[PDB]
Amino acid sequence: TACRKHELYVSFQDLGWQDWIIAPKGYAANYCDGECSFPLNAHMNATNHAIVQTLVHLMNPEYVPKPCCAPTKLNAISVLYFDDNSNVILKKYRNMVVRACGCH
Amino acid sequence: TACRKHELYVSFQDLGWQDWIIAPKGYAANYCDGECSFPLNAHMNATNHAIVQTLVHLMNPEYVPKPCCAPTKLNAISVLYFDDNSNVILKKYRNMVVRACGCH
Ligand SMILES: *[C@@H]1O[C@H](CO)[C@@H](O[C@@H]2O[C@H](CO)[C@@H](O)[C@H](O)[C@H]2NC(C)=O)[C@H](O)[C@H]1NC(C)=O
Ligand SMILES: *[C@@H]1O[C@H](CO)[C@@H](O)[C@H](O)[C@H]1NC(C)=O
Repeated sequence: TACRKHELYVSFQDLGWQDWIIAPKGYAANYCDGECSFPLNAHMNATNHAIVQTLVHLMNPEYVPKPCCAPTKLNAISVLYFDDNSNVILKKYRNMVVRACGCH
Repeated sequence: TACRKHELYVSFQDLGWQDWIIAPKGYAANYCDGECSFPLNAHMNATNHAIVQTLVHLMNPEYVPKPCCAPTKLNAISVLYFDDNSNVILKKYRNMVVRACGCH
């Protein structure tokens, strides 16, 4: 139940890109989920702010929430698509895949 | 209800660090709160992944969650403190003050 990367597959049909695209038909976009709480490492899975916010939340849970599980590393995906002039284009889409999660 | 920066003043005395922390006696540590949903405001600086995730969540709310409202721009603060051996240390702690929030 800790802050971690979960598997998620996105087909290009879900984006309505299916008719445009040749390869791939989808990709593993993945997602960050989990409770953000101690232990926390400021050189691994948390920021200094996230450590301080966890402390404030423990003292006053009413008004300040816990930090949240978000990406630390994102990868690009390369897509091969057709255009109207029947050109074959290779486009790199940055910040598209989740590699590692952390508390922010 | 939308993702934004909320003001929060962190005083070291309520944290219980007043003895060993010389300067400052507190600081404006702010926090991120709110829903990451469409419309995604340009200030959010949402990644391509966050956009896809808010879209995937809208189709299957059951399994895939909304992306995180987290800090996009942090500031460092200098802390003057007493070491465990009574030495006076002047450390710059990075990622300490939230300047701006966003979705990822
Ligand atoms: C942040 O990273 C640390 C270690 O780098 C993770 O530490 C583990 O915490 C879990 C939960 O208590 C335990 O199973 C292990 O005993 C811990 N290892 C160490 C070396 O302390 C920690 O879970 C991570 N935090 C989050 C929110 O993901
Ligand atoms: C800035 O704003 C938009 C829309 O929310 C986003 O898609 C883009 O990636 C952001 N740019 C940077 C440089 O963070």
